[PDB]
Amino acid sequence: GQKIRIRLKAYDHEAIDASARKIVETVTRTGASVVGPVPLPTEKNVYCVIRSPHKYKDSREHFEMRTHKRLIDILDPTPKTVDALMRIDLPASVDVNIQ
Amino acid sequence: PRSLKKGPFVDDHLLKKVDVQNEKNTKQVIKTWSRRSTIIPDFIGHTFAVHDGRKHVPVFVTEAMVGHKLGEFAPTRTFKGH
Amino acid sequence: PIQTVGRRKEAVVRVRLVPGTGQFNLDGRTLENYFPNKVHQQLIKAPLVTVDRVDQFDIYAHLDGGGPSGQAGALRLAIARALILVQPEDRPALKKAGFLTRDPRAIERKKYGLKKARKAPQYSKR
Amino acid sequence: GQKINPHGFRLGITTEWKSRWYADKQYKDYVKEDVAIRKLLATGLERAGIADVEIERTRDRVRVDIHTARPGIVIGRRGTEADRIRADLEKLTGKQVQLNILEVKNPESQAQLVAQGVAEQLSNRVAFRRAMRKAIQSAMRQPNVKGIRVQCSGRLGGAEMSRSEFYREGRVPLHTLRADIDYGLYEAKTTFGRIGVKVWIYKGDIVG
Amino acid sequence: PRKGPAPKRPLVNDPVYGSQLVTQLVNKVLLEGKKSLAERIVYGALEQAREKTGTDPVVTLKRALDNVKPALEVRSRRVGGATYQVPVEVRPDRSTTLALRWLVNFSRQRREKTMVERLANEILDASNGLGASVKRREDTHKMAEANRAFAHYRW
Amino acid sequence: AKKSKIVKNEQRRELVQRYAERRAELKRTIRDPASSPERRAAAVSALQRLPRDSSPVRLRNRDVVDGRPRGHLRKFGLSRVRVREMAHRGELPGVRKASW
Amino acid sequence: ERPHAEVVVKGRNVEVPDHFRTYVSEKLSRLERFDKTIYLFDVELDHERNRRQRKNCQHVEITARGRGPVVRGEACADSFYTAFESAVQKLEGRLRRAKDRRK
RNA sequence: AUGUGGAUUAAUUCGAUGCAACGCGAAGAACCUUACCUGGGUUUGACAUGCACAGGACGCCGGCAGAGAUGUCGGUUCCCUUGUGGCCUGUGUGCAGGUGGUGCAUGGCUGUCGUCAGCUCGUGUCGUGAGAUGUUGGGUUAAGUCCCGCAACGAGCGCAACCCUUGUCUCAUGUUGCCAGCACGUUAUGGUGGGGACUCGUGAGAGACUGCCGGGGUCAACUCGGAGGAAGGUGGGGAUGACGUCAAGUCAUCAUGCCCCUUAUGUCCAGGGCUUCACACAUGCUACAAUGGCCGGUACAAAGGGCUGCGAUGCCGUGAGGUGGAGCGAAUCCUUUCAAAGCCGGUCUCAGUUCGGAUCGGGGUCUGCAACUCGACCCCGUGAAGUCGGAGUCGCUAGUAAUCGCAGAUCAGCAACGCU
Repeated sequence: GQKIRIRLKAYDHEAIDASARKIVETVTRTGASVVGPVPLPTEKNVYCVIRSPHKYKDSREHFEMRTHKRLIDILDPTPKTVDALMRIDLPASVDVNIQ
Repeated sequence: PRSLKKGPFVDDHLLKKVDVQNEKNTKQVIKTWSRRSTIIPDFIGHTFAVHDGRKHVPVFVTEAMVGHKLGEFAPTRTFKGH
Repeated sequence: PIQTVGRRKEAVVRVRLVPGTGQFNLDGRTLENYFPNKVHQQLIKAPLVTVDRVDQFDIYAHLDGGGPSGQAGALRLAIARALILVQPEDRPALKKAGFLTRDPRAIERKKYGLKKARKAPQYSKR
Repeated sequence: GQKINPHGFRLGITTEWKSRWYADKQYKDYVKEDVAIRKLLATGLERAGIADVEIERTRDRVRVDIHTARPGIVIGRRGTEADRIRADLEKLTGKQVQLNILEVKNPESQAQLVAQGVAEQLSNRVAFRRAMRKAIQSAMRQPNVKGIRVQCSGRLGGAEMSRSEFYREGRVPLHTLRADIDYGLYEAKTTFGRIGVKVWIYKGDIVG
Repeated sequence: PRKGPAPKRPLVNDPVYGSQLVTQLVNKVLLEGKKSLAERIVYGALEQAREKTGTDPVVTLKRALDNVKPALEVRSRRVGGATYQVPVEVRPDRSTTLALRWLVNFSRQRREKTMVERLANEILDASNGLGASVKRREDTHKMAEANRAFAHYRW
Repeated sequence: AKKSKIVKNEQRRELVQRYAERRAELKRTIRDPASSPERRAAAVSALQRLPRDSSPVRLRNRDVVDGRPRGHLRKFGLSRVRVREMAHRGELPGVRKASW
Repeated sequence: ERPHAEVVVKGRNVEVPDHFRTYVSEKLSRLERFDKTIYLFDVELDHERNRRQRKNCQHVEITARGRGPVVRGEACADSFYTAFESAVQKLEGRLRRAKDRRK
């Protein structure tokens, strides 16, 4: 058949799962074939830092910017559904690669 | 070491000045500010001088001074002992 | 089908335990092809040693993760758990030597200010 | 490093980010945009005090939000100062500034606003005793102030000394992870020099 | 250990024979975590013993342990301007530990071009009653005979 | 650091953005193959005619807020001090204190 | 080990006419005279350069090696002499303590 | 190998100072950084803004004098709409700036005693008062955790615990990864369909609560050996700094009260330095060998990095290296289908040695405009000290120590053997 693949990127797991359910819903609204957010890995961009100025290199701290990622493969891309899913609304925290 | 595909580092100032000089055919003491310029055997005629952070040093040239930089012939630090 | 797992410090192995002979096959090879380490062989054998059923139950493995000794402990673990699927009645005599537990002892986080896990820099007093 | 910020430590769980977006190559860009934003904001308006500043970014929209209990001082009443704000924000080029201005509910259980008001009182000509005491009273008479700690420091009352004396009341268990905490660190001018202020406000727990 | 001891470890057995004195020995010669290397060194030395005296090497090893395994040893304590040594009975665990420690570390400073020879022939020496291990054991017993006088502290 | 020094690094970025766009690139392109006119190019001696500032080695990743010319993290694009301070104020997405 | 007394002279920023060295080397041999377990002596000259001093203009820390414990003596005064002699006395206090705690 | 002390020095920028500094501020000092020195220009300036007066073009692209700063021709000579402005040319007026001083003027941030178990308040009773009481005394604890009798009754900030990671299991979840049951490619192979079954990556919840046993125990706590379990007696390690001292450190990350520069301690410029050494102190590694040196053959980990960049295969070079670019914002692709110890075969046969690699003379590579002070790297020859270490000291109680190698923030390339 045919596919259209979405790769969702975020930092909030609650919200990436929220928009996952929302997008799966809006894909289901057309009776169009829907699969689900497969549990695929997440990057972890990590950065160690020192706390204080001018000395005390032994005291440090860590920080960890994760990257929540979800693949959603939509089968049966009826072009009505395609141009509908082109026009979902979301808040700011999530970004999406439509390919 | 200067790579060979790049060739030498002969810098424009003294390269063009010494073009002018050998086309005058005349040789005199000539000052320059570049330690980082590499040496050609075409310098065995002229006398070059360089600055070292305090003042200038002149130096006369010899056959086996080729492939080198002029800073190698300037004393940059003085250590007479304790 | 019969399938159980073994994991020791990032050393995972799956197992097929069949009622045949004791034929060992470990990723296109056997226990005498890999593992030139006899203490490791003892580990690998200790469950069948325990039940006295050495050469009563074929085993087929797929090694991945960890190094040889981690893989070894995971192997013997999975073989014992498969024997428990064969029959649990022998289990409370296997806890008598405890050849059944996952090794709850993994490598440690490396800390800051120091040289590794617990080796501190030389507290110099000059 | 005697006590890290409860906001920065509960950030993973109980308190929430002040600038929500997603970016990969534009991250550096968005942060420098954001700091130039907030700096021009505070440099323009300082007479009524900002309570919170939040930002969000989208494909093309940009949502900047500013909480302050006294809007009429801050905003263009006719639209003057708010349009000035859009002007600065278009120089910095957010390009679609849906500037949703908001007034908070409880000016006396808003930690930063309370510290800023007390800091202004100090910076004018005043002592710190009555200001601290009345701050405690004004906060604690309201419902949700379960515990407070108000911590004033500096050359207090002109005493040429690095001093530190605080007034608290109630329950301030900063180690109670599940509970909402509000923190405010604000530094105020004075004739002699600069004073610091910190305030912790405890608020119930959170179940969820 | 201001609160109490911890249990001593669940030691392994020898894979081949069934005497954990062997693994005690290999763990005490173990050097930079090379256990299988020390182990093949062990097996080679033991096979030398078997092919050089026609016996099972573990028995002659027990023989050498019986030779050098002390009962009485020293324990020091600084008291009153002249720090005293004191005789102490020594339980089996520490006895065996110390005997094997002597045996290994004095096999180390021998002159055979190779550890498999130094070790094995030192074992032969301590077995049949000649080695530097036995020498140091006698030195220690003579020291206990010396400082018999100070047992009465009872420590 | 200083106003003047931040201004000068900003100037140098403008120079580089101008001239390493194509001017300080074509000489590299032609002078990397061994078919080059190096034997009579004087393109090396011509790259000596361009300003030294044409080269990017003189740049440095300074912070945008302070100008600390050290301790700089390209992902945040900031001095480590300001990095600490932002993540302390909870002003960067999904950033927090972790363990493992 | 008598010229083995590892003098370490130090001053972060103070005008140092060459007699501080004389005074200090001699005031160190002073206590070399009666303790033979000594390797290093660190000697430091420091100064707060604050307007309206709190009667602490010059400051001195001295620290000395020994077989096991080390010796530690701090003093503070308005000039070189009061501080050096005071630190010398405090060294002697530490050292007398240690040599009474030897036998 | 690096970091300091002292002395050289035209300049060797500044600070940090036993515990709590010395592989420190550095997470990459050739120029740049850099704050320091010789020499040159600048002076409302390297970049702005408030005034008015004289401006309508100002820049940018190439040329010349020039170490560069800097001054100078050729081409750019606006859109407003009559009131003036974007803009920049000057004139000076407000000036603008400082890495100049006070961290004992301040704030903020941080280390430290110390992740040690404590430190305080209410109201009371006692005391003329400073203050006591509670918080004393037994059991008991990792601990002011808990119980019992009492001028104390009560409480907070703490210790515990809801956080993360790991340790086990039920269900789903099916690729960019597994691939047992099946059919098809066969030189490289899950490589392709096909099964989500085991793995599994990501999330939710049960599981440890002395849960129950019986003997001890103010019968209270507190324990002693059990079952069951993946873990059992705060599973383990993490995060977390009670009030404050050391006037702890940073006016040079930053912020800033006060004092000073202003024709200059500001400021633009190229060269040089921060890598000087008859020495001292400290941190580490590489060694003093047969568990070892050398060639060749065979298998596996975790793990992350990536676009005006990571770079594959082919071939050529000894080998660093190379046109070239497949594929790649990346569970795929570069990341050999990812390694070193180790294993198998053989030599070296205990000695300044096939140990060890300094050190130098030359042959060369890459990046950078530029490798002399001053960069890393391969190759040839080079072959030094070192034959197990002094009085004392340092770190370590389990997946620890000791050892092998990998990966990387910073970074064009580097002293990175450091740090994580």
